[PDB]
Amino acid sequence: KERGASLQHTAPFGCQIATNPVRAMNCAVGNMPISIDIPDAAFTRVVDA
Amino acid sequence: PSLTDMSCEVPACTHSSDFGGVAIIKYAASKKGKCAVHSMTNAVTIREA
Repeated sequence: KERGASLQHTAPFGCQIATNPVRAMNCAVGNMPISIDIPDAAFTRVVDA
Repeated sequence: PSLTDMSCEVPACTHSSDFGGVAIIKYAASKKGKCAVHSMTNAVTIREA
C-alpha cells in the first residue's frame, strides 16, 4: 500500500513495461540503423522504366 | 533507308567490361529497312551490328 507508481506510469520516453519476461516496449530514444540487402531480381532496368 | 533528326541519350552507364552501358537513339527514317550500327570510337564497343 505504499508502492507508488509502476514503471509503466513513470518511465520516460513514453516507455511501456510488461512482465514475465520483463520488457521495455517502444522506447522513443535514439535511431535504428536498418541494413537491407536486396536481390537483383527486385530491381528494374532504367530503360525498362 | 536514310535517317535524319537523330538524338542520343544514355539513361545509365557503367564501365563493367560486360556491356555495362545502354544508349537510346531517336530517329526519323525515310523507309523501312535494315541499317548498320558502328561506333566510330575505339574506346567504346557496341554489341549490336
